Amino acid sequence: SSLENFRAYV
Amino acid sequence: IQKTPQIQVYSRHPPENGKPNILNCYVTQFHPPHIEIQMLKNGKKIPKVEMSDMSFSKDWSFYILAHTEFTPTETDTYACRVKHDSMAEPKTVYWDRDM
Amino acid sequence: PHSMRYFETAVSRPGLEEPRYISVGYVDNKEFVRFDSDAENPRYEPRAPWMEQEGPEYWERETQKAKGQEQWFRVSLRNLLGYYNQSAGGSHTLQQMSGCDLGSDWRLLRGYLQFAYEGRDYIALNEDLKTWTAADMAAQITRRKWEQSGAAEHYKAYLEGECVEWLHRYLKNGNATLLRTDSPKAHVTHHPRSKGEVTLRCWALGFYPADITLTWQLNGEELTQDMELVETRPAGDGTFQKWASVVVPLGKEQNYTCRVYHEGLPEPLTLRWEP
Repeated sequence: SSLENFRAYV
Repeated sequence: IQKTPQIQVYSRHPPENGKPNILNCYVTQFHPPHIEIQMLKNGKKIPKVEMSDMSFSKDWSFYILAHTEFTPTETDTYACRVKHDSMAEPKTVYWDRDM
Repeated sequence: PHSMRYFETAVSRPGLEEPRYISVGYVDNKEFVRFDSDAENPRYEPRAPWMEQEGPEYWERETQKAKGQEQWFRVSLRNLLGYYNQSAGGSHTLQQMSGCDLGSDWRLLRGYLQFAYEGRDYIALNEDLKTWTAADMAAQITRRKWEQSGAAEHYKAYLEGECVEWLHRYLKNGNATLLRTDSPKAHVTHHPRSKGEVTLRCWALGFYPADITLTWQLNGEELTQDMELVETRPAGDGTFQKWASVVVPLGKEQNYTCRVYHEGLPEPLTLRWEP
């Protein structure tokens, strides 16, 4: 099950 | 910053003249991902060459496998031609049945 | 030991606003799923048969996640242009590795999260899953931003929960494929090299998994230095190939022996040049 990244960008 | 592909050319099964086989061209250790690969019989581009999906390994560098049906013979030559930005010209690597 | 990993890549395209996004999942180093934004219908696809056991909801939920990942990498890619004062046009790459390791005690050994820009380390979540290691000045900007926002708590929660759970599931579901071996088929060849000297090459073919050891020996002693070892390569059918060669005096080949070690071998093979 893949990860959804935290909504803070690089 | 750019990385030069490493290239191995080799058959799936041990080669026997006259026996249908699979030729592999395995390209690793490259960046960026964009690359052009041709497989050649007697210096002529082979039409149906299957290209694996692109991946990358733990050191971030990309890899891909090209393959085609081929029947090895005594006189026919086979090669992989690889065009990548880390190189001034396309690198051609001959299949050697001993490798 | 066991592992799950997702390897993601977004590539910036000259003349287009959307990046090429590709995501590949692995269980124990074997690709099991895949998403490519270039496909005709962009969705996650099974890449190992034991994944057909998942119903349409799974693929729907996974596909939805990827469209979120597409946008995240798109924006981040745009941000990195600023940090490095990089020109318009150009192609640029952003990559992500994430996942977990399980121990022999099937317990979470470690979680992973790493990013690279232009094929080089950018930022990484440290083993504690609390701190960040920035590789350069621009990554310090991202490290500080992410400390100030509690980014790490989100990733930590994924790595210790969802990742572990599904890894157990996949290991159960794909048990008979994942835990299989194919032991090497091995032989020795003999070739000309130079005046009074020959190469002995020890082949190992058709083997799985990829991990293997080939060694050569003369007079009871290893030849670590003195031997050529190719990089392990896929045969194309799920199996792998490797060889190891030594340059040998002509007439003294029988004195040399090759040993092959692999999980599918209870006792290691002993091979010799047979004229």
